[PDB]
Amino acid sequence: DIAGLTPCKDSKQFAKREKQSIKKLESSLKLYAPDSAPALAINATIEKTKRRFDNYGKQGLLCGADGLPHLIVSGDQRHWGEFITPGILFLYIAGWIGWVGRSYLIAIRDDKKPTQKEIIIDVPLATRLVFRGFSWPIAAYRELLNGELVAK
Amino acid sequence: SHSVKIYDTCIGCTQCVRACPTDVLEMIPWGGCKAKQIASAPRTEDCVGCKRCESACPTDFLSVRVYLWHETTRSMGLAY
Amino acid sequence: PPELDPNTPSPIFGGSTGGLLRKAQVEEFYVITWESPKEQIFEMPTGGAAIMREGPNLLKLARKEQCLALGTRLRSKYKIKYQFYRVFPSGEVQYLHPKDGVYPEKVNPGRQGVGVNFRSIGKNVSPIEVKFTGKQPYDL
Amino acid sequence: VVQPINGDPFIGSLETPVTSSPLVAWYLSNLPGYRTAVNPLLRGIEVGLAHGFLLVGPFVKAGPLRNTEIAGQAGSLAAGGLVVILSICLTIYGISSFNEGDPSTAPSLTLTGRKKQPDQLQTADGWAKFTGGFFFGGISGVIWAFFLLYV
Amino acid sequence: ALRFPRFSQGLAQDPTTRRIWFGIATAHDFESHDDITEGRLYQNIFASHFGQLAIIFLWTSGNLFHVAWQGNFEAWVQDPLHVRPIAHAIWDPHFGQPAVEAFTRGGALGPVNIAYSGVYQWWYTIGLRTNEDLYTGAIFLLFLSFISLLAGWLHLQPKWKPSVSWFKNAESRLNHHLSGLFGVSSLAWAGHLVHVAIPGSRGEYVRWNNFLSVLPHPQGLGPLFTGQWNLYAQNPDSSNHLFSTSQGAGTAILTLLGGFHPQTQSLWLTDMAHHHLAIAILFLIGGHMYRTNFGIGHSIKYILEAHIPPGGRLGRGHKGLYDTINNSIHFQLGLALASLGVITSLVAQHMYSLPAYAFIAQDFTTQAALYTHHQYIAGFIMTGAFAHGAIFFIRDYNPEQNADNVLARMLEHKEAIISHLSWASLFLGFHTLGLYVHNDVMLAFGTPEKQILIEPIFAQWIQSAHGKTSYGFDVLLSSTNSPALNAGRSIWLPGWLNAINENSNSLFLTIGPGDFLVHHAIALGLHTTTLILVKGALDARGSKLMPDKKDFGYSFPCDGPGRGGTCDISAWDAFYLAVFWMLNTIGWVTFYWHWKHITLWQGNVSQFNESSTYLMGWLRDYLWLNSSQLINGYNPFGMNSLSVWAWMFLFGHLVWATGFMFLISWRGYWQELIETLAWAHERTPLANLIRWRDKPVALSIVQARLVGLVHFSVGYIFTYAAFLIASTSGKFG
Amino acid sequence: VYFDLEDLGNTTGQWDLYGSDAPSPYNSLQSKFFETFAAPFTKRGLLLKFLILGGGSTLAYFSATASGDILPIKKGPQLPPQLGPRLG
Amino acid sequence: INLPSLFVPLVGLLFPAVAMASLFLHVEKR
Ligand code: CLA
Ligand code: CLA
Ligand code: CLA
Ligand code: CLA
Ligand code: CLA
Ligand code: CLA
Ligand code: CLA
Ligand SMILES: CC1=C(/C=C/C(C)=C/C=C/C(C)=C/C=C/C=C(C)/C=C/C=C(C)/C=C/C2=C(C)CCCC2(C)C)C(C)(C)CCC1
Ligand code: SF4
Repeated sequence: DIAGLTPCKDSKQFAKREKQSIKKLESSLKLYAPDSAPALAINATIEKTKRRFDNYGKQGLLCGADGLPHLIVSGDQRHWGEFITPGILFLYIAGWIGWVGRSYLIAIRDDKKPTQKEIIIDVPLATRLVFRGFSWPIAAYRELLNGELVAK
Repeated sequence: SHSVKIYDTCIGCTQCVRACPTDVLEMIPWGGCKAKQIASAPRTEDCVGCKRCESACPTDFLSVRVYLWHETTRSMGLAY
Repeated sequence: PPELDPNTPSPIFGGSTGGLLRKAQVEEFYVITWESPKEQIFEMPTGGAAIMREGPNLLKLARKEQCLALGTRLRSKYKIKYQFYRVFPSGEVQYLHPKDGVYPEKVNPGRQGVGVNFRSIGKNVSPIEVKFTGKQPYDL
Repeated sequence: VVQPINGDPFIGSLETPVTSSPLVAWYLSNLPGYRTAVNPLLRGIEVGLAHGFLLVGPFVKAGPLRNTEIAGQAGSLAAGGLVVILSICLTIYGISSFNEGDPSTAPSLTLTGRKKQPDQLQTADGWAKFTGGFFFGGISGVIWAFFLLYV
Repeated sequence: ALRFPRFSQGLAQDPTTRRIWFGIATAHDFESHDDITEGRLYQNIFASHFGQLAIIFLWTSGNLFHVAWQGNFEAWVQDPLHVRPIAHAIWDPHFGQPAVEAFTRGGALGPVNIAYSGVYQWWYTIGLRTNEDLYTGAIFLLFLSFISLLAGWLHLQPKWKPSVSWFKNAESRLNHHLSGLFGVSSLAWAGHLVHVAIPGSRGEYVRWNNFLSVLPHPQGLGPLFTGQWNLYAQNPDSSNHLFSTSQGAGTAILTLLGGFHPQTQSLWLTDMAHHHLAIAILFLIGGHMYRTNFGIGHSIKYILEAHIPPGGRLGRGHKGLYDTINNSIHFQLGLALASLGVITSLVAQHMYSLPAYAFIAQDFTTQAALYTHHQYIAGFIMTGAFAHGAIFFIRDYNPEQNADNVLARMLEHKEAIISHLSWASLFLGFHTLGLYVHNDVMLAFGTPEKQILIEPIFAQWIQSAHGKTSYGFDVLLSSTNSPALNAGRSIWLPGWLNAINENSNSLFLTIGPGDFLVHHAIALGLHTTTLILVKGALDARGSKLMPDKKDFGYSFPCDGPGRGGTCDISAWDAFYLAVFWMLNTIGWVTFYWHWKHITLWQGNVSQFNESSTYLMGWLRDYLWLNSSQLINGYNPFGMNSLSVWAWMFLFGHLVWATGFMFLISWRGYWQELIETLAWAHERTPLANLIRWRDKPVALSIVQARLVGLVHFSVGYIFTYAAFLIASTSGKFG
Repeated sequence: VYFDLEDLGNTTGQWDLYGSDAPSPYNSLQSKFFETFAAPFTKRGLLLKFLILGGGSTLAYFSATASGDILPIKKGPQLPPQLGPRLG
Repeated sequence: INLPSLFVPLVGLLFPAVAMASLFLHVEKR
């Protein structure tokens, strides 16, 4: 497959790793009575371990000789969940934070003593700007097109 | 000996003369600023180069400048 | 006309390890004088407390900066006036401060400018323009 | 008890029972290095005698052959070797410090303040004769300890 | 101007110990001596180069001499894979008998050091066979050392002193260096490979006494002059050739085979002969570009002046740059150091992966020392390249004669440049460290399958384009019908495809997630180190915190505690800061090289592929695992030949840690302390008699930064070299 | 009054602390022995030639003839040497 | 051994001592 890898759902070392992991937890599980709180807890970890390994197999993750998932970030369309997609989400949120942050410095920049709203948040003003971030791509592109985004 | 120089942006506020720990500087009459005085550095052989004077100076871009230079037992501040 | 230098008494001091060393015998040293209205404890610039005598007061010191530091403290705390001198190993004395009888903080006629450049600092030439001359940009 | 040095409270020192006591001032004024009017050559001979004799001890008893039969001879050679190198330090110290015409840089006054002739140890020839005595004294002092210990 | 620093009365008149220190430290900064001229500046440099050549020749001469006199070269050349090569004898009277035994190795009759420099493989590959061969080589280099001193002395005599105008004849020096220094030397070196080295590899013995009567090729020069050049490639060595024997020996002198001699695991001599001949032709043609005395050729100044984009996006382009460069020696040395730094890394990268020397590929410790030695040399050289860029900006840069040109325009937008390096460094640091820390936590929590393990797909795709099949990408030379594959099938591709797909050499090693992470660590180091250095150079003339900085020169302690504080504000301090970052970067690259190779050599790359994706893996499975033989070079039970490296290993830790003192505690603390020692000395009887001639003073602010940096760097290098050599040689990979 | 321009030596305290000008208290004939036997070593220029060359030659002799009973480095290796890690 | 026992003490004891003594006198001269 890509980069000589094989799907984690077909990988023997991946399956071995799940098995060695559950066996590790079962060595601790056998210390405690089956109704006990530690037994329930170790069992909860075990089920979560099983959910995790089946989930990685069903999502299409490729595995190396090590039996571990390896991410494909090249652009390949079978692996957009490994970089492109969470990355678009990161840039959307990161731009939201920065656009809101700039909105607040601009809103207070002509105030009397501007550093006063920088050490003591004007929370009412901020609740009014916090949702400007939802549309930062359109707002930032618009301030660009009409000389408002960068100074000369 | 260190070099000390005064530039004509000096407003004659005297703050460097008061800061100086070895009396390098003095005020002299001048017609160039409202205070009608400017600093001067006639005793730089006693100058140690602490730059207390630059710390004192109010002008955007120092009117008094200290250029550390050849060391002597006076500039090095040695008592031995 | 600079002040004189006799053999006035020194403050009351038990001695310390902070005083003159071989430099005084071989290079130079300094003496500060002053007149106090009364006996009083003050701090020696070399560490510890001494008692100055009323009237004349002579004090030998190793450095010029020690003199000015003590003298700066005499004007501020004790409101007394002071002078000091540089003494060479040949006995030659040299008056130092206040130079022209006037403390350098206050303008005084007769003083000539030393080191004054009649331009703003940012107008110094680039080092390349004074290379292979013996000058720095701040010397022109 | 603790007085200013020679009554001057502005000299950088003190006069304590360690610096100037009747027994201290006597023993220090009796060492060959404080015999200001005696021959510097004979000072160095006593100095070299005392030191070269002292140096035999640590070299022999702690050297790399301390537990062998070649012990006394090696540390003694190492002791004389230390005297040889020290005599070069004493020599170059004089060549750099004192010139062939300079007067003694020693104090010309006394504790009471009277004028005496400075210690000619602090001169070019006075140093040259002192280090010459140290070298002769140090070699024979190494041998004298080597004589008493393993002969 | 009457004592020690004869070139600086300013320092000669310093009454303190500072005079001696700075006299030493400034002796080679000619520009800052009393009454230097432009002429004297060039002349001193010129003679100083002859002295540097003399030392280089002298040094090589001793290496030859010591191998011939005390080494086992003649036994090594008869069995190169079973003889540890000897550097020189050791004679140390501090040794105990167990140290004398442990260090007696090779075929030697006494304690010796084993050579990790690779000179045996080098000298053997190029034809040296006998201790005599080595002796006359050493004598010849001794002669060259002497001649270099004769010319150095000569050209400092008034009759032979060259004029400034001669040192600035750029067009003539380039023509001569390209065609002659580079070209003819390469052509001549191919002549040596053809006449001596290649016959040596085929079990013949060609020396000055017989080389006139033996043909390098049975057809003589006939094929050369008739154009029938293929004849010289005709009958190449067999892939079963045994080096230094006639077994399977051919007669070709110029080939293009690619890949490796299968027994020696190094490049074919007939390939290297062809390479030096080919590039020679290119240098010889290229050295005819510039105008000299004959009415043809280019003016470099005119070429620069012509290269200005119509449209103005580079302002005045390159106008003025000829004299900016030709009149500034720091500009010239900056370009020299920058270029030499790139190619020193190239040497390190290419020599480990395409070794030229027979039986060096299997001398694992040598390959480790050689790669590490050049990457550290390259790092230092790169920092000097920017440091002299800074010095150029202060001493030599003329704003008015560079007005609006590409160089001035760099100063105009320094904030853009610096803040983007800052951004790139911040991006790489947050994410590279963030990713390693995530993986560590996943390992900590017993969930390694939750690591982030990004495949280096772009580089793997490049390896596949080169013909490596490991990844299934099937591109270009990995394809079956690419025109690229078809064009080279008949020539170098059979030997190349073979080498690149052999996974037990070092040609294009297989890479996975571990190689991804540390390459971004490396990009972090390159970006941050250049940030320090570019910011240092571009602010050298001035910043808003110190707009007149150019008036203070390259190195000054600071500008005092006013305006908020100004410690470490000079361009010299930016260099000083960058050295830590360069040492960091090369550390990362050399750790990586070594750990990738030691697990290769040991036969389990998987130890690296798995333990390298988190940082506990590096600490435990690289540093801690590989220290066990080294720290036992001596123990309560005895010692062995690893004793030196165990001692140097700790020595390196000690020098490094002592550096921290000069770096963390600053001057004023120490000046006051020294004063109480001045007092104590003048009040101690007997010792009163002795007096210093130089007043004791604490070191200077800048001085301490340097002394600390030097301690730090020295211990850095000695610690890692001791570890590198001991860990690799204690097992041979 | 510890200040005096005519006696700058006392003002700065240039006193001999323990220097005694008492005459030589030595065996005066031993003096004639020490003054004539230790005499050739009293020229610093010649003594430096002597200590440098005499020590250099002596150091060279002792090191050139040092027996194996003293120096392990001259005694040499006695055990048979062990091979290298890769049959080296 | 017949030459190392000569040059090792010469370059490691004599030469540095002669060099250190030489440089001490040049740096201290006036
Ligand atoms: C309004 C917030 C804001 C915005 C829009 C930016 C924007 C930028 N910064 Mg800056 N920065 C900020 C805050 C901000 N910064 C703060 C608080 C610091 C101090 C830690 C810095 C320190 C910093 C450095 C050191 C560098 C940048 C750089 C940059 C540029 C590249 C992106 C980058 O490196 O991000 C980097 C962001 C950070 C390092 C930290 C900022 C993240 C904080 C959490 C966001 C602000 C939160 C703020 C409290 C919101 C309150 C609003 C509320 C009242 C409504 C870009 C112009 C780089 C540059 O110049 O490239 C050209 C660069 O080198 N910034
Ligand atoms: C053919 C004529 C000729 C030749 C041969 C040279 C040769 C040289 N000149 Mg030049 N020069 C010439 C004409 C010539 N010049 C003319 C006409 C002028 C006046 C216009 C000058 C003016 C001049 C100046 C002013 C200076 C020189 C200098 C030098 C030396 C540079 C230092 C050095 O060794 O580089 C060696 C470089 C090479 C061998 C080229 C290789 C470089 C690559 C990067 C290395 C390749 C490494 C390779 C892989 C090695 C394998 C590994 C190895 C272990 C085997 C070199 C000897 C400098 C010097 O040192 O003066 C003493 C100097 O300051 N020249
Ligand atoms: C072609 C190579 C080359 C050349 C010709 C120069 C030439 C010059 N450089 Mg430059 N430089 C270079 C490479 C070069 N450099 C490199 C590679 C770097 C990176 C380190 C630098 C970094 C650099 C800086 C930061 C500075 C210079 C300066 C100078 C000038 C004078 C240097 C001086 O007097 O120091 C003379 C130095 C000595 C006589 C002794 C120095 C000893 C060093 C510091 C420590 C050695 C440690 C050693 C390994 C100890 C081993 C211990 C043992 C146990 C192993 C001169 C113009 C200085 C200058 O004047 O510019 C204005 C300056 O400040 N350069
Ligand atoms: C667990 C998830 C995770 C976490 C915790 C972080 C944490 C961080 N990232 Mg990262 N990143 C991630 C996932 C993550 N990243 C993914 C999946 C991607 C792929 C898209 C990236 C791509 C990425 C970039 C390209 C950058 C970061 C940056 C940052 C830092 C500040 C970002 C920020 O919001 O400041 C608050 C926001 C601001 C201060 C505004 C300025 C910064 C944002 C990113 C500008 C976005 C708009 C702009 C048009 C898009 C970039 C254009 C181009 C360069 C791509 C911070 C250390 C920034 C950084 O390293 O700065 C030095 C940065 O530039 N990250
Ligand atoms: C391991 C030690 C270490 C670390 C982590 C750094 C880190 C950094 N150095 Mg530094 N440096 C060091 C040693 C180190 N240095 C040494 C020994 C020297 C020699 C004096 C220097 C000299 C130096 C200079 C001169 C320069 C740097 C620069 C940088 C930045 C590089 C860009 C980067 O990675 O951005 C990413 C930032 C980091 C990796 C810093 C850590 C981020 C943390 C982990 C995030 C914390 C999040 C968490 C919520 C915090 C909770 C804490 C709690 C108490 C509230 C970064 C801040 C350059 C710079 O500023 O570039 C912009 C620069 O110019 N350094
Ligand atoms: C690199 C040069 C070098 C060389 C060749 C030596 C050589 C030696 N060292 Mg060493 N050493 C060196 C550097 C060197 N050192 C440095 C840099 C240090 C400081 C870290 C030391 C610290 C050191 C210690 C602490 C000791 C040695 C000792 C020894 C001796 C051990 C041999 C033995 O067992 O006999 C032992 C031999 C004797 C006890 C007597 C030998 C008599 C000598 C050879 C006569 C010298 C005569 C001559 C006038 C000396 C002046 C020469 C002058 C002109 C330069 C041997 C002579 C040991 C030693 O000599 O014991 C005292 C010892 O204890 N070394
Ligand atoms: C070129 C550098 C070089 C280096 C680093 C060494 C290193 C060494 N030699 Mg060797 N040697 C060399 C060249 C060199 N050799 C040459 C060219 C000759 C033939 C003339 C010799 C002949 C020789 C003998 C006969 C012996 C050594 C020995 C030694 C070892 C102890 C040091 C010693 O006694 O030096 C001896 C040094 C000389 C005899 C001087 C010749 C070397 C040149 C002329 C001086 C180099 C000056 C130097 C580069 C200054 C540069 C700094 C400058 C910028 C200020 C040591 C491993 C000894 C040994 O094997 O120990 C076991 C030993 O017995 N050497
Ligand atoms: C500051 C300053 C300075 C400095 C600078 C520096 C230091 C720089 C560096 C720089 C550098 C360090 C850079 C580098 C670069 C590189 C490059 C530019 C490369 C390129 C490459 C290429 C292009 C390639 C390609 C290819 C491939 C990849 C494959 C094969 C084919 C080919 C070959 C095509 C100076 C002196 C100027 C002066 C002024 C100031
Ligand atoms: S401080 Fe600046 S302005 Fe005030 S007097 Fe001195 S120089 Fe003139």
